[PDB]
Amino acid sequence: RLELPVIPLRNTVILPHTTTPVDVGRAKSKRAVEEAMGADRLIFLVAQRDPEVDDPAPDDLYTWGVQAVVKQ
Amino acid sequence: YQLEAVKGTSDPAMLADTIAYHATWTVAEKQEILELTDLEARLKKVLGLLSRDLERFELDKRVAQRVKEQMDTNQRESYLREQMKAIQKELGGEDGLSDLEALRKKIEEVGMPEAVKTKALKELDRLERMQQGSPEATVARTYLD
Amino acid sequence: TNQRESYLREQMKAIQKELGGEDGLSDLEALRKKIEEVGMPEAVKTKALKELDRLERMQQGSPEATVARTYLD
Amino acid sequence: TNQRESYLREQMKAIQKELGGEDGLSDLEALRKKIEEVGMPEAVKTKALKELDRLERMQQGSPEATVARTYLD
Amino acid sequence: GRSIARSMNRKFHRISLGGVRDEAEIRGHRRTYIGAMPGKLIHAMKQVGVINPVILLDEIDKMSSDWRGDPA
Amino acid sequence: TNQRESYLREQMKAIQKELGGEDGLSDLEALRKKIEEVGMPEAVKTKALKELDRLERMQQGSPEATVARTYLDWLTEVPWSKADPEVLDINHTRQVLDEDHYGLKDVKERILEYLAVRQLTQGLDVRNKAPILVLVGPPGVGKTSLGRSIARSMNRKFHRISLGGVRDEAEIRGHRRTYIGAMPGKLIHAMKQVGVINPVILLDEIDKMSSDWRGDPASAMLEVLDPEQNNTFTDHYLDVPYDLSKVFFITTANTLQTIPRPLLDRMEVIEIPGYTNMEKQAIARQYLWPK
Amino acid sequence: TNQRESYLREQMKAIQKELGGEDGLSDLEALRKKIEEVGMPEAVKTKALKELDRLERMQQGSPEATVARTYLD
Amino acid sequence: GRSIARSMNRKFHRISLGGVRDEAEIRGHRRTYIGAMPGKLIHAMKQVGVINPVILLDEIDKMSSDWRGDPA
Amino acid sequence: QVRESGMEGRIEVTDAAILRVISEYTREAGVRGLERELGKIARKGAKFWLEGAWEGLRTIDASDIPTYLGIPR
Ligand SMILES: Nc1ncnc2c1ncn2[C@@H]1O[C@H](COP(=O)(O)OP(=O)(O)O)[C@@H](O)[C@H]1O
Repeated sequence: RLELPVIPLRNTVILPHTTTPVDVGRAKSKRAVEEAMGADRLIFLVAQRDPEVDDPAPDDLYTWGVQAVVKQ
Repeated sequence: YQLEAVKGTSDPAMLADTIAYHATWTVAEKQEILELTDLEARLKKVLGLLSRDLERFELDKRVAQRVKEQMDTNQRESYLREQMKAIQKELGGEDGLSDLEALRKKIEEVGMPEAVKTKALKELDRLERMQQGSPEATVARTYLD
Repeated sequence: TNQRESYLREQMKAIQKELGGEDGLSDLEALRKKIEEVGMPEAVKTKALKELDRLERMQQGSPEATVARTYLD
Repeated sequence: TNQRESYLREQMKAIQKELGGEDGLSDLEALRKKIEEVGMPEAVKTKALKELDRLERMQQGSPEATVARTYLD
Repeated sequence: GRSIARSMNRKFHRISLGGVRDEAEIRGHRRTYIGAMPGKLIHAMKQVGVINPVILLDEIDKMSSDWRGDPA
Repeated sequence: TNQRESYLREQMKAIQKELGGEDGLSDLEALRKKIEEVGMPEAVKTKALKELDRLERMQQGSPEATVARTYLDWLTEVPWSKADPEVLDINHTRQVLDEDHYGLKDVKERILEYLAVRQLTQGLDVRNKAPILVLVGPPGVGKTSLGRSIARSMNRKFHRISLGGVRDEAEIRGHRRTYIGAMPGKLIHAMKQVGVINPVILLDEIDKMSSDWRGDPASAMLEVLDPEQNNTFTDHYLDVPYDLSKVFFITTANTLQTIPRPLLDRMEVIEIPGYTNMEKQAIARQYLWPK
Repeated sequence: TNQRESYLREQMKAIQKELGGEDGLSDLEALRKKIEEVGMPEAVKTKALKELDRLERMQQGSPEATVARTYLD
Repeated sequence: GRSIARSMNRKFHRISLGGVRDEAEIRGHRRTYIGAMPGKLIHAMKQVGVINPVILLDEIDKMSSDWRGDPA
Repeated sequence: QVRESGMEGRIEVTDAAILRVISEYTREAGVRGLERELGKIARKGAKFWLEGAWEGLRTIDASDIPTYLGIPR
């Protein structure tokens, strides 16, 4: 929802109620990963577009963002 | 595991979203799926894309079997045809070279210049084609006529 | 390489001649679909194919050969 | 019909990739690109698919491939 | 005409259509050799590259018209 | 037997590709090398990338690789970022036209005015948006040796390209590098003849170009005459323009009238007569008889 | 290195035996020895060497070599 | 020219240049495949066996100058 | 013609000189001949400044007209 970090999903949105892996290699989204443990394991997983830069701009994000309770 | 991951579903969103993620189509079509905020509209759209990709599968599958059946019929047609070209390796090519032998005997009874004998041998390299009774071999048999 | 080349040469037979994509090499198909479309009397068809034979015994390099092309059209 | 014709386009590019093995994408596939995404009516579009199919014969020893290329231009 | 173009803020063009005698170079010439070419109208149309340009045509009073089609 | 003969045949055609086909790939690799040594601009590097996708041919008869590498030969051979340190002295030209020709002292000063506005350009780049020179006279006048005079007078290089016999625009706008015979007009052949990017290039007998061909090579000249478009000039064979603002073109004719209308623009007229019999003696005794 | 180029040449020639026509192709090898032994200038010789190794094509099936005979002779 | 060949002690090979139209034969023809024939000149200076023959260029006023390349 | 001349700020033709250039050189109802007049003025003045200014403001009055151009036509 609000004040939750955003992980740009790599070229594929995470459809709900699905056991999916979310991989973060860039340090700029690793900052949102480290903030995500401060968000009670509830990440506002807003996916970016098909092209994604190393420093992910929020303008490249989609208008639909999924929220996931982190299993591990 | 995509098939057993979508079995045992209570919620409609437990089924349809899991299936549409585990299915195989484009990522820009995800936006029209979610922008259709009614779950009936999402379910009908995902069903339509599933049917579209399934029909593409039957299309590619029937042309793959068309490729393998034309492979089979060209293989066996060529197999009977190489029984024919094996007789032409054995009996028919000997008869063509017997025509060339008769005209080469006429070469040694009138007497070519040896460069013309060499050219008879050269288009006999264009001839002496045991692999197939080529139209080039027919026209070089006319040449040696 | 030759195995996959044979597979794609079989696939192009399988997918375009069967379905309604294209009629193969459409330079000759254009050169004959310009004949088929019009419905002239067949004497003019024989004249068109005569000019076609004239433009097939040469590779369209004469100055009159392009006049023959555009006149065939 | 559209999901058939998409696959028909996918295999329609396959003959020009065989041409692009020797005579590469440099200008020829660029003309294939100017066939579609440059906006034209469907009569032009079908004529341009026909005109790609007028090509892909052979290019070493013919300006007829070049003249099909330039009318395709 | 250039002033009219920039007043209209659509692109100026000019082609010396003076002395042009040939519809086989204005409606062009159907080709089997390297070198037949479409109209200077067609060429100017490319040179603006826009369906609504401001194209001056030059000196049409002296329109020679003998052979290769009348472009009139 | 078929298995054995196919197995051996493929190996011997493979070695034939090592023998006949591989030399073509190696020579085209060497032409890629001369791209990397010649110092192309990055747009001309993009044309060299088009070359990299064009050098993949067994060349026999109208071959794409041979006329493509011919375009590469032209493009490397039209020079790149050479300086030609042109002496910015009108007086140097003033002494050159005297030392190499007698002259009427009635036509040299128009050349000097032209080179003056070359020396007083609004751009720091030397520009030619003013009308360009045209010479009209007898053929026997030393127009080409005046080209040599303005070569050495401006430290440039003069290259005898007699354009006056050239007729077809297919010669001028050389066509695509898909067929051998896509050969440019004599400007790229003289720009071959220079290894500095700003030479003396002469344009010859535009009255004597009568349009005996489809297409207008006078229009192609107007594409290289207007300095707002010689720098954007391509033919078919060029795709990134060789900029010809540096590549100065002097036009020169003999008859006043049969120059085409699309080339009467941007002209400044210079009319030279013959020589008086005393001046004929002078040119003979100090030049022609010593020659 | 030179004896390696030689041995690959008589395996090239050894496979010219048993294949195609040794008559004609041995004419091409003696021909190309005549081609080498007339005294070429070095640019002439080097740009003849590619044409020489292209004349190594078998004359009938690769008829480029056939006109290469009438070129390098 | 035969007397010149006696005098200069050189070989010659005369050749005929009347009514010849194509640089398939005026110049060599492009070797597209088998049977590309380059014409009279290369055979003519193939018949000589020296790099210094005298070459008899004959009836040159009888040209027919046209396409497939030019005699001049 | 002065921006085209590239000797700006230094050439200053008086208007009476301009009227005299109209009155002496060119008789066209167009203007391009007068532009060529002023171009010749600019060319000869560029030659004159090229060795140095006698004035940093070339007052081109009715006097110096055949000094930057040919005698009144
Ligand atoms: N004042 C002069 N006018 C013309 N030519 C001169 C003069 N002084 C010397 N010459 C020499 O006379 C020759 C003229 O003959 P030519 O070279 O045929 O002229 P072009 O080839 O330039 O038409 C020139 O090469 C030039 O070097």
